[PDB]
Amino acid sequence: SSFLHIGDIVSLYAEGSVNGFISTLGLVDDRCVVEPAAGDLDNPPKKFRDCLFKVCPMNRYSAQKQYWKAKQTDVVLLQKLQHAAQMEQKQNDTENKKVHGDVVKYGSVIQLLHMKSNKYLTVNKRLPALLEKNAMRVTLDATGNEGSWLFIQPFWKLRSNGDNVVVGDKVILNPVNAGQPLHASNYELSDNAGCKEVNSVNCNTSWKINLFMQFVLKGGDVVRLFHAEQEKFLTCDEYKGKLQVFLRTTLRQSATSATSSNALWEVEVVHYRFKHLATGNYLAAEENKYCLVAVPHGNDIASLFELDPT
Amino acid sequence: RDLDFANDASSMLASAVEKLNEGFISQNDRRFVIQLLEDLVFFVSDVPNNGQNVLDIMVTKPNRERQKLMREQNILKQVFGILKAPFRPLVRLEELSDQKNAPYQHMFRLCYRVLRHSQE
Amino acid sequence: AIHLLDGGNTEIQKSFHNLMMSDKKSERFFKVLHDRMKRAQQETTSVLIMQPILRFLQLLCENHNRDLQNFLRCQNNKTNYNLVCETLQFLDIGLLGLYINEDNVGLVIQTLETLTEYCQGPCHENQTCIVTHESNGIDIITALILNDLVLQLKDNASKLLLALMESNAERILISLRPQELVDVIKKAYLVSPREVGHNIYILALQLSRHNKQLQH
Amino acid sequence: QQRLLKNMDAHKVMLDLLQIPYDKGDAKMMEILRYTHQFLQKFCAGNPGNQALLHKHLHLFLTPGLLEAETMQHIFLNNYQLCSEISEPVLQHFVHLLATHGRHVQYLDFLHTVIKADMIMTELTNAGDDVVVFYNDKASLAHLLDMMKAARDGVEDHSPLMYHISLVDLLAACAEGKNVYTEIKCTSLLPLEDVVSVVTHEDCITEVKMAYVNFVNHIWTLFENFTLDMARVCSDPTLEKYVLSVVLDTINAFFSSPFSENSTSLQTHQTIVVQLLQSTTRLLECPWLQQQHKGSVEACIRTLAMV
Repeated sequence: SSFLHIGDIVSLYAEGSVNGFISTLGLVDDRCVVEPAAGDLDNPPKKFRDCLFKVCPMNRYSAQKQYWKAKQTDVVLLQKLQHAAQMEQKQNDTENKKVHGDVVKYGSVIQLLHMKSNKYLTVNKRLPALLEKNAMRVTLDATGNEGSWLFIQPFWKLRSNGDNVVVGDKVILNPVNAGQPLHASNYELSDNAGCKEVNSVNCNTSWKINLFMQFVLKGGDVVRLFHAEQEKFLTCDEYKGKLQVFLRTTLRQSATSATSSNALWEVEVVHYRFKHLATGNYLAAEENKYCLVAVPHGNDIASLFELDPT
Repeated sequence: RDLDFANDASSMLASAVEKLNEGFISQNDRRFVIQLLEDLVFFVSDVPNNGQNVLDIMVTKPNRERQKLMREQNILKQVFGILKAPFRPLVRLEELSDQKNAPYQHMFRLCYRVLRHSQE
Repeated sequence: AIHLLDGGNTEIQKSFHNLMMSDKKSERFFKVLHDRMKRAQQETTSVLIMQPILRFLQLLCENHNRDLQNFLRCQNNKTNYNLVCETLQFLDIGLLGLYINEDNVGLVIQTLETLTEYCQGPCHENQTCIVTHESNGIDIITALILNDLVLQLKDNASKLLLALMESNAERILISLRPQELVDVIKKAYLVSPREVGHNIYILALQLSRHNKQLQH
Repeated sequence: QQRLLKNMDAHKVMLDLLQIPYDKGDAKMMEILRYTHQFLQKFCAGNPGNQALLHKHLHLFLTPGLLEAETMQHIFLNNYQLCSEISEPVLQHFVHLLATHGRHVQYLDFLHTVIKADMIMTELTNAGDDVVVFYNDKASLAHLLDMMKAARDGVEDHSPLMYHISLVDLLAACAEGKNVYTEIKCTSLLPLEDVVSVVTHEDCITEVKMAYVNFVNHIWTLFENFTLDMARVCSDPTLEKYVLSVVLDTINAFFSSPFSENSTSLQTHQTIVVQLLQSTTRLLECPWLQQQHKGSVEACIRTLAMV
């Protein structure tokens, strides 16, 4: 429990009227719902990166709002409006950079943006909900019009107003502009398997942001294994039309700068297990005397590998 | 995040290429293709998603790792395959700008712009 | 029994001790205490009986009357009905600022005072019992110090922890972070808060006698 | 009026008349005693002072009889403090009177009223099956079926079916909370399989079905019975309210609360939890879908059709 420094990866495994992890299908899917069966707060599910939520300062889009209104509907003042909008955008970027690491001042106004969406989660003020009969729409906006960010309501109601919110403390997404805080879509979603959208209404449950990990060492994290023997890392390539694991012979002098994107490896624990994040398969070894290969997944017991202490 | 986005984009592009080479894509399919193209353009440019015109991308320096991944991850191959299939004959390049094939022309232009950005 | 001991009258304390030693009803007496002292731990009007019970126990152990303290810890009886452990755990029964309010502050002050009078005299066994207890109560005392009547709670917790180290410091230091201790001391400088801060400062010196970083 | 009567102290005269010798054998004496008991009950209204005054002379009013039982029941109808301090001797006397006389609805009703304001449940467990008898045996099942057939026109309100209903109500009241002892005793005396066989049976009556549901490999198969009992009224004066009053709530808890550590199960669960509330979709949005029915509509169109 510590002050929620702005900018840290966040996540709200809601445990109100229902329990589930709040996220979206990703890509262009314009809907934010929960996945009760996907995972648990105490039992995090796979694809942990899907929960990446960066905390950013409230967006300022006054000149941006004026420019949008002008675009919707003069020409002479358009250049001045564009210049003012550019200045406002620069100011907004500066403000967002300033709050980096800022403690969660109970009652302060911030926003949470999904890394996959790379946009601020906002609520459609004058828009009905996609499914709920008597609710409003909400999606992820690329930039936002000051409605992207909302207030943090101390659902615990213990931390002092303005106090640095303890990470994991009971909080709710109080609607700054709408006034109706986040409400779990109890609707029995059929189109989306295990779907429970988030609306802007007056409810009695919410979720609290949880800080992510800024990665006898780190466990379930995706890192790269560089073989000091070869002074490089063992990546995977589509050689001869088939996936093959080999040490890349990079023609770049800077060995440490060889971020080929094929060095994606995930580590698991049991009582490590290596998963080839480059192709989504799992590494393994077989006969040649022996050679390394990739299989669909590490579920097979044969996928075991040994890490030796320095 | 960029790697995950690239993997998702590769899967979506493979599906879209298969659908296009197979048969027509409904209005929902066309909208999905347009959204995929927009997401790819945004990721490649790396610039904030402002109200700038789609074919108005001007960045200082693209993400070298992102560009390398896109080239290796068949993203460029995906764009090339989309371009090849759209002509083969799915589109004759003559009935464009006739108020009927406008979405296809817009998608082709977006793909070309994304390829050019990747060629930065 | 509470008005018979007002001011810690020693003679009536001795009379209670002699009655409980001689009269065979001892094991039953403590029962109706322990039973009523185990009717609020599980519950969390019983609290309005707990408060008199704790005032009464403190009065029996008042004035450093060690023999009563041992009789209230072990009793040298066939079956022992411990009450220092029970009151410690009941006190155990910073996610507490919402659970100590205008209806549970007098009771907690009574509980801390009771835990003090049991071992304020150098009753080594009872201090060991309070510290070597598997209920974290030693941790809740720290939480009380760190996290108007709040001033009284802080002062009583400081007095209890001072009592715990007469003739333990390492165990206490595990809970309270010395930097936070100095922070609360400085904040208390602004019952008046200056003396509460001063008592916390005396506790800090006593701890520093067995620590180095505090000395800095 | 009660204050004026208390000032007049007519309660003492009424008590004396009740205790006055009757010389049983004349219908006039019985009618007078019944009228006196009714008047005393009327004077035993919610006023806690009057209730305490009446209870003071409990010995005279604590006698084996229908009028006496009714007066005793009305004495502590809502007195929380008075009912809480009920001495175990009263419960023992009631149990002994029920055992001696046998099947009397008045004693069961008085016990049920007293229960709702542990000892009663313990005594009933000690009482065995003489009074609180579970018709779970196969021969008991045939007897229950015969009784239900005899109740085609209606429930006698005093026959064995009424006694069983009263016993079930008393058991539920004793274990209405989370009482481990009472719940365990009720489960021992109320096997789930018997409830599944009877309540789900076609001959099961609406009152009996409601009693069984309120009293309640069982929750994974009782969902089908509940669904069969959903559109019973839709497919009366109080038909629907017997089931929907509880049927959704606990089920929603089973779908939400951790008491059911089978959140995913066979098609009877993995599919019923996604189809059952659908058959109540019309019920959920029905023209009568207001209040508790509306609440279950919200809990079903939302949740009971999600699992």
